[PDB]
Formats: sequence, C-alpha cells, structure tokens
Amino acid sequence: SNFLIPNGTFFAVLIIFLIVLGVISKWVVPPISKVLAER
Amino acid sequence: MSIFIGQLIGFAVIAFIIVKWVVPPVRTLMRNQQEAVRAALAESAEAAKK
Amino acid sequence: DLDPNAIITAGALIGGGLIMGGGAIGAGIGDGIAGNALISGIARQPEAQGRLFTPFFITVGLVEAAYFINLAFMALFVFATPGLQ
Amino acid sequence: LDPNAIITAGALIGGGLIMGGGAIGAGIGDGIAGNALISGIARQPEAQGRLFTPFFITVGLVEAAYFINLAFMALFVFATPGLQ
Amino acid sequence: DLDPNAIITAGALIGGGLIMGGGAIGAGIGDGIAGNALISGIARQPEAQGRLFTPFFITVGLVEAAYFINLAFMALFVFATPGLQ
Amino acid sequence: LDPNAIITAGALIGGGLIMGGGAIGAGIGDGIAGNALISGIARQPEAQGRLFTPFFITVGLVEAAYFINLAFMALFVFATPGL
Amino acid sequence: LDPNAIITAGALIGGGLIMGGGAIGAGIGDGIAGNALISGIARQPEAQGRLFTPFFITVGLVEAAYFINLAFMALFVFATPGL
Amino acid sequence: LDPNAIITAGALIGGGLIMGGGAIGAGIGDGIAGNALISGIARQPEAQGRLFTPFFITVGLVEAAYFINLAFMALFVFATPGLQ
Amino acid sequence: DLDPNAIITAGALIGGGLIMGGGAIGAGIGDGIAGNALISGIARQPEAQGRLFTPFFITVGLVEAAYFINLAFMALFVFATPGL
Amino acid sequence: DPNAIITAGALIGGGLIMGGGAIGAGIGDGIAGNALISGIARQPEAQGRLFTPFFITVGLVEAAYFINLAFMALFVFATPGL
Amino acid sequence: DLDPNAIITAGALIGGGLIMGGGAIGAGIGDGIAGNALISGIARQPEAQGRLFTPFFITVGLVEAAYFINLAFMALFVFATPGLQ
Amino acid sequence: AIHVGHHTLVFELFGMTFNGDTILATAVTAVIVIALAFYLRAKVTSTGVPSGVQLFWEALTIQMRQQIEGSIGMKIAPFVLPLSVTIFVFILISNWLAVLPLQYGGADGAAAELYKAPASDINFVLALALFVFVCYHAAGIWRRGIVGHPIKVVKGHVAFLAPINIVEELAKPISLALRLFGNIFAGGILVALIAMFPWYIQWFPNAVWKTFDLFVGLIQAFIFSLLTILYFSQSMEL
Amino acid sequence: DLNVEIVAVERELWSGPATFVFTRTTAGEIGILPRHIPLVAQLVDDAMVRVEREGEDDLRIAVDGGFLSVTEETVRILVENAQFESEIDADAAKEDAASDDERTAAWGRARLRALGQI
Repeated sequence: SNFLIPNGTFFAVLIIFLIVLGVISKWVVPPISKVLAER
Repeated sequence: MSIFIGQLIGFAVIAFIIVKWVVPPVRTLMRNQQEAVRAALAESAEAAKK
Repeated sequence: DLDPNAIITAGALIGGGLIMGGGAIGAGIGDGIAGNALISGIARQPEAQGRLFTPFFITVGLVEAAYFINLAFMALFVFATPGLQ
Repeated sequence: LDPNAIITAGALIGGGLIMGGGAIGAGIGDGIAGNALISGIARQPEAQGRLFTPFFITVGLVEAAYFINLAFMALFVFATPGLQ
Repeated sequence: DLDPNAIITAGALIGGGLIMGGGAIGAGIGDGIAGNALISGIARQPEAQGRLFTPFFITVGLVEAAYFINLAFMALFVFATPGLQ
Repeated sequence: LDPNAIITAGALIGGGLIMGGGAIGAGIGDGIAGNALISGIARQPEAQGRLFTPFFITVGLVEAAYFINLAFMALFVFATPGL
Repeated sequence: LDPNAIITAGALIGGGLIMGGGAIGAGIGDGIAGNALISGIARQPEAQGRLFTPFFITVGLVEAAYFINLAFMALFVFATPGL
Repeated sequence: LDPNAIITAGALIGGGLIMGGGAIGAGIGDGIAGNALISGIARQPEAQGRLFTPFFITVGLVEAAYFINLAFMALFVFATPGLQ
Repeated sequence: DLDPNAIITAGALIGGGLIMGGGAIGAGIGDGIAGNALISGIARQPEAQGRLFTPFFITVGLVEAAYFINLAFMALFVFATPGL
Repeated sequence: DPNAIITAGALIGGGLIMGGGAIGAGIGDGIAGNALISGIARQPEAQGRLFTPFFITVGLVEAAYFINLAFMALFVFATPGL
Repeated sequence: DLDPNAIITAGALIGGGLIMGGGAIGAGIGDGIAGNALISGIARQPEAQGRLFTPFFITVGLVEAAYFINLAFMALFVFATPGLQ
Repeated sequence: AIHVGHHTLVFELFGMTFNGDTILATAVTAVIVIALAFYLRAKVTSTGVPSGVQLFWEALTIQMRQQIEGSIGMKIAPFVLPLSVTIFVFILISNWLAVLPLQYGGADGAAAELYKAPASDINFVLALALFVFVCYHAAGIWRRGIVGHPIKVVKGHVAFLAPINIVEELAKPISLALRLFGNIFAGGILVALIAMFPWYIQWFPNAVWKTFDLFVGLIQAFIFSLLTILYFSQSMEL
Repeated sequence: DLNVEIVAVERELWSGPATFVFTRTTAGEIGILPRHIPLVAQLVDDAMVRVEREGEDDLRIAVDGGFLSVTEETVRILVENAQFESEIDADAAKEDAASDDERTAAWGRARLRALGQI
C-alpha cells in the first residue's frame, strides 16, 4: 500500500546506479569511442 | 506449484519462439557486421600491400 | 447502517474505471495518429524510414506516458484508497 | 445492505468504463493506422509488405493498451480489490 | 432493506451499457476512417481496387475484433454477472 | 425501494448509454465516409457511380454496429435480464 | 420512496445520454461532411450541383440515426419501459 | 426521501448531459466547417463570396441540432415529464 | 430522511459540471481547428492575414458563442435551479 | 447530511469541469501545434510570422481552460447552496 | 445513516477520476497530433530535425502543462479534499 | 488474492525503511552490466574482429551518439553519452531479466515473484528521474551560469508564457519517472492476473504477454534514454 | 467551357473548347471542369487524356512526358509527345507494351489506354 511514497531505498538505488555509471564513465564508453575513432 | 508449472511452460514457449524467429535474424545481423568489419580490415591490408 | 468503507471503495472503483477509460482512449488515439504519420512517411519515401523511427518513438513515448502514468494512479485508487478509513 | 453488493456494483460500473475506453481507443487507433496503410498501398502498390512492419508496430502499441485493460476487468470483476 | 441482487444487476446493466457504447463508438469511428481511406484510394486509383480490399479487411477486422469482445462481454455481464450473490 | 424498480432504472441508464455510443459512432463514421465520397467526386466527378459501391461497403457496415446497439438496448429495456 | 420516481429519474438520465450522443454524432458528422463539401466547392465550383447528391446522402444518413435517438428518447421520457 | 427531489435530480442530470453534448457537437462542427472555409479562402480570395453559401449550409445543419438540444433540454428541467 | 434541496443542489451542480465539460471540450477543439486553418493559411500565403481574420473570427464566434451560451445557461443550474 | 451530499456533487461537478477543460485545451493545443510545426517545416523562415496566429489561438484555448479553472474553484470552494 | 466523510470521499475520488480521464485523453491526443506533425516534417525534410523541436517542445509543453495542472488539482481533490468534514 | 505490493526482505536502517527485493533486483542488473563491461574490456580488439559484446556496446554508443549530435554535439555535452547509454542498458536489462521463469506459488493461492523488476518500484524510477533532473539542471547551470539558468527556464522560448514553462520544469522529472513505473508495474499485475487460470491455460496468455513485454521493455528503455539526452540538450542551449 | 491546349515540344497538337478533361495525374485520376482551381500536376508515365466537348466524340490521346497546367482561363497539357486514337495503331500498342525498356512499355500502355485495351 501507499506505493508512491518512497522509502530509504531511494538513496541506496542511486549508489548502485552511480557505481554502474562509474564503469560506463571510464571502462566502457571511452574504450569504445577509441575503437570507433580508430576504425 | 501449478502456477509455477504453467509459468515454466510459458517461458519455454517464449524461448522457443525467440530461437525460432528472432534469433536467426539477430544472428544474421551480427554475422553481417562481422563480415563488414572483416572486409574493411582485409581492404586495409590490401591497400597496404598495394 | 451501510459501511463507510464500502461506499468509499465503490467510489474508488468508479474513479479507477474512469482513469482506465481516459487513459486507454488517449493511448489508442495517440498511437493511431503517430502510426498514421509513420506509415505515411514511410510510404512516401521508404529510404527515409530508418530516420522516422526516432521521432515516432518520441511521440509514442510522450503519449504512452500520459496513459501509463494514469495506470499508476489507478492503482493508488483501487489498492491503497486514500481516506479508506 | 450487504457491503459486498455496493462493492460489486461499483466494480461492474468501473469495468464497463474500462472496456468502453479501451475499445474506443483501440478501434479508433486501428482505424487510423489502417487508413494510413490503405492510402500507402494505393499510392505505391508494391510497398504493401514494407508497410506492414511499421503498421503492425502501431497495432502492437495500440492493442497493448486494450489487452492491458482487458485484464483489469478480471481484477475488477473476479478479484475486486477490497471486496471484504 | 433492499435486495442486494437488485443493486448487483443495476450495476451490471450500467457496466454492460458502458461496454456496448464504447464498443459501438470505437467500431463506428474506425470503420468510417478505414472506409474513407478505401474510398480515396478507389477514387484516385480505380485499378487498385482489387489490391485495396485485402488491407481494408484487415483494418476492419481488428477494428471490429475489439467490438465483438465487448459484444461477447454482454454474455459475461447482463447474464452471468460476476459477484452475483 | 422495489428491487425491480432499481433494475429498471439501471436498465434505462444502460440503454441510454448504448444509444449515446451508437449514435456517436454512426454519425461520425457516416460523416467521414461522406467526406471521402464528396472529396473523391469533387476531384473526379465522372467517377461518381464507381464510388458509391465502395462507399456503401463502408457505410453499410458502420450502421451494422449502430443497429446492433438498438437490438441489445431492447433486451436492456423491454425485456430486462434479472427483472 | 416511490419506485416510479426512481424509474422516471433513470429514464430522464437515459434520455439525456441518448440525446447528447445523438447531438455529438450529428454535429461531428455534419461538420465533416460540410468540410468536404466546402473543399470540393472551392476546388470545382462547376461540380457544385453534382456535389449535393452525395453530400445530402451523407447528411440525411447522419441525421437519420440522430433522429432515431429522438424517436426513442421521447419514449423514454413519455412511455417509460417498466414503469 | 421526497420523490420530486429525485425527479428534479434526474431531469437536471439529463439536461446537463444534453447541453454538454450539444455544445461539443456545435463546437466541433463549427470549427471543422470554419477550417474548410479558411483554407478555401486562403487558396483563392475570389472564392470567399462563393464558399459562404455551402459553409452557411453546414452550420445550419449543425447549429440546428444544437439549438434543438437546448429546446428539448428546456423540456426536461422546466417541465419535467413524469413530475408530480 | 434528507432535505430535498440537498438532492436538488447536488443534481444542479452535476448538471452544471456536465455543461461546462461539454462546452469546454467543444470550444477548445473547435478553436484549435480554426486556429490550425488560420496558421496553415498564413504559412502557405504570407499576406492573406488582412483577409484571413474575417472568416476565422466568424468561425470562432460560431464556436465561442456556443460556449458562452452553456456558460450563461449553466448559471441557471447553479443559481436559479428549477424546482428548488 | 445535506451538506455532505451537496459537497460531493460539487466535487463531482468540478471534476467534470476540469475533465472537459483538459480535453479541450490539450487537443486544441495539439492541433494548433500541428499547424505551427507544418508551417515551420514548409517555411523555416516564417517562424516569427507564424507565432502570431498560433499564440492567438493558444490564448483563446487557454482562456476557455482558465474559465473552467475559475468555475471549478467556485464549485469546490465557494459551493453555492451549502 | 452514513458518515459524511464517506460521501465526501466518494465524491472526491469520482471527481479526481473524471479530472484524470479528461487530462489523459487531452494529453494523449494532443501529443499524438503534435508527433504526427513532427513525423511528417521529418519525412519531408530529414535535416529539419533540430529546427522542428522549438515548435514541438512548445506544443507538447502547453499540452503537458494542462494535463499536469489537472494532476495537481486531482491530488487536491483526493489527498486534501476541500470541504471534507 | 492479488496482494499488489508486499515488498519482501524489507529492513530498516538509520530510521528509514528499505525494500530488500528491489535492492536485490537492481544489484543483479548492476552486476550483469558490470560483467558485460568486463567481458567487453577483456575482448576489446580494434584491429581484430570485434566480439559480440563489443558489437552490442558499440551499437548502443553509436545510436546514443547519433541522437546526441542530432540534438547537440559531443564537445558541448561529452558526458551525456555515457549517462544515456548507462541509463539505457541498465533499464533494458532490468526489464528483460523479468522474462525469466521466477514465478512460484506462495501456498496462499497467490503468485509470487523471486525477481521483480526495480522499475516496478517507485523508488528506482524516482531515483533515476531525479538523478537525470539534477544532472541536466546543473549542466544548464554551468552552461549559462547560476543566475541565468532560472531566468531562461522561466522565460522558456517565449517569455510571456512564463507560468506554463515553470510547470514543465516540474513535469519532466515526474513524467520521466512515473511512466516507466507504470510501463513495468502493469506487467507485475498482469502476470499475477495470468496466474488465475490453470497451468494448462496459464502457459499461453503468459507466453504472449511476456513476448510483448520484451518489446515493451526495450521501447521504454530507449524512450527514457532518448528523452534524457533530449532534456540535456534543451537545458544546454545558447 | 475551357480552352484545352494539347501542346508538344516540337509543335502544337490541338486546341479548342471543351466541357470535361479527364486524365491520370501521378497523384490520381483528375477531371477538370470549366472553373477548376489553378493547378500544376505531372501526368503518370502512361497517362491518357480524354477531352469531352458539347456533343462531340471524345478525343483520347496517349501522352508521354505529360504535364498538366490548369488556369481559370485556360488548360494546357505540355507533352514530350502525344498521339491521338485515330493515328494510334493497335498492333504497335500491343506489341511494344511490357517491353524490356520501362519508357517504351509505358508508352505502349498509354496507347492501349487511349484505344481502350489498357
């Protein structure tokens, strides 16, 4: 019940996402950009 | 239990449909991109040889 | 005497029914119109089809929202009815 | 007056509304998409096949809503929340 | 001091009327729009008549499809009212 | 509060809803079909006759739903189920 | 309270729904048909007369269903079924 | 629970429904006919004189229904059938 | 038991709400369509503005008039409720 | 309670007012925006030229909307006949 | 013998349901129409994408605003119901 | 019953409640994304033929790029691309994992899901939407200064419509979040409703619904990512 | 009545009053009457033009490279080439249709339409 109201999970999720973002920030996107520029 | 069996059968049907119809075309596109990059690298090597 | 919760839940069910009615009508009309635009564009020039999928999927996104958002609120009406007492 | 009676009456009316809106939306959307497809086929006779792939997506996007609503009827008539 | 089945049947009748009215509205609008497409095509390309019937029958099909489900739901509501005491 | 009385009241409200929906659908569909016919004739006046045949297949089908409404409305009002 | 009062109240609401639906259908259909007619006239003025033959066919049709609602709505408020 | 109260409630609901429906129909029809007229005049100013003749016809068909609504609507509230 | 005037007022407010809903829908849609026609005419032809307002205004009248009618008559529902 | 019934009717009426106003305003704005988008696409240099009539129409539509807003405010808060 | 708050709550939920039905219909149809215009513009001029946003964003904007205005007042009807007693 | 809701593995910390099920679902999605990233890094080969994961990642990057430059160039918004591609793959994996057969019976006559998509919880969608909201609001801020950002957003494209513009600055986050929630939440209900039928009749409608839900999840992920990029461009202009 | 002028590149073909001008533009069949709106359209690859006067047999012309230009005062069909029904020989119209070349096949189809074979 009371679905709309967010719990503390709101914060925790961000952490997870941020962590994922970090990888995509450095260890996924830049290598692929280098690969495409090289190609 | 019973609902679990029904859901498992549904998932099996979904997987069968995917492998039968959508997997072949996505695999074909993957292979096409692989062949395109292979041809590009081969043409680069041929240009170096020339 | 009649249970207050009973009448409150009846009103909530009517409200949720209206939510679905409006949301589904809007979604159907918007999807039809956007698909008409996409089909006409593709028919007029097939070579452009690849591009039209970008704006089209924007339109549906700006339409389905107005519908699916309502769905969320409908839940709030039916499953956790405010002032259910 | 059994409360479940009022609950069920409200649920029936709500479901009627749900399907009324669902059918209005689905019918009008499918009609509009089919109008586009028919005009396209008339303009380019051979385009018909290449027009199905977008058109069906529209249909898939439309019927979805209808299908979704078609479920809630059960949820409203056979599993009325808060029936008590 | 009232028969619950009376309220149940009144609600079922209201719901079924909503069902059938919405179905009729959708069917009529979609049929008219598809027919407009067909008539324009026939006017512009009379030779295309044989070609245009095939998609048109599809367009009406779905447009009529939904309608019949609502029609079918009459059986579920005005004769087999769920939740009837 | 006679049960059958509430039955009939609900049936009348229903019948009214069915007629409203059917009239809306029939009117709008007929208007759209007539618009197509008029535009076609205006662009190509000589095609008038050949346009009537498809125009009916549309209109002749539109009211197919509308009249159906009438039918069930009778079942709603004149012979109300559960009365 | 008198059940017949409930019957006639439901009849009034049903008649209102009937007449509103008929009005919406007639207005939309007549507007669309008139738009087609005006566009055609702006296109081919010499087809003016030739355009009224289809236009009226639509009009009378669009109005026809509408008038049926009247032909029934009065009944609801004057010969109420189940009264 | 006075009966005439229910009579008046139903009559007013029906009258409001008819008035709203007539307003919708008149507004939509007038807007559509006006769009046709405006486009026709834009294409060719000379036609402005001509287009009024068909345009004014359409409004007559539309407004009539609307003005009929009011009329019949006036029947329900001012002299409600079945009222005692 | 309940005061009859309570039911009368409730029904009158519902009727006024319906009248406003219908009038707003009709006015908004018709005005939008007329404005679409005017905008398209101006875009496709720059200087017809001086003429394009002559029909467009008429059209808006034919639309907005109806709205006002509803508005005016809705007052009767909410203030001079029949059979109050 | 007479006040309860009259107030419930008032809220339902306000809901109808806002539903109709929302439908009208949203669809009218969509149609006017369709006109403006088409005009811009065909005539990119008419931007300022096209703003004028488009805002005329949008202002009228929003005026109808705001009239509905004001009358909903009257219904819900200053409900007559309380 | 019914709780006045119960009747007020039922009325408030029905009103909110109507507000959101209307808002959903308006938003969906307006966004669909604007998206149709944008898609047609893209089909005719593939490079117009950017210049077509300033129109589109305006239209959607207006539309969305109206819808969301309704949203706010629906909450006002439900969570803080005027006249509730 | 339907038991719509009923977050499992709930706990409390620092006076605030946390939903264990959604946290687990987002953790699974994040670890899958990180595993794919590591697999790509291991099999990154520009000179050689790229691996399948490389094909997928470069396809996503090329797409998000194309839309970016179509809206605004990289040099203006270099960091948007990683953000959008992240959002995309994360949401897509979250929605697609649900297709797995993790539905069982609780012995109560109601179905239960071992893995429930985080988007079906308001917390996840709110987190994503507010993250994007802050991100592009700050982007516009330092694109045109703290003082000018509120002024431009309030005036919008046309100043005299200032009130309406303000509502949009509030609408975009909510519209970004709620829609996603709904798009997934329905599925959570739908599957549960599909559990009403027996297995020999439940298999088919569930099959059809999940087959469509795959496309639904893909479309919603793409829509959210594209709208994120689009709002980023809107906030970063002139 | 409206002034029909079928005109080719090399010379003028036919001119005079008419009551109806039916043809097949790219968008679709169009019939022009005396007060049609000004218009510019491209005839289909195998377009045929039928002209109807007040009580005279229709002229059916097979047109290649046709462009239709209607004005309130005159109506013109600028054709790359155009041949009338009387001069059109059925054997050639039949044999050259559906040939290897699209242009020649379209010309043959236009000739057949002018004759009536279509």
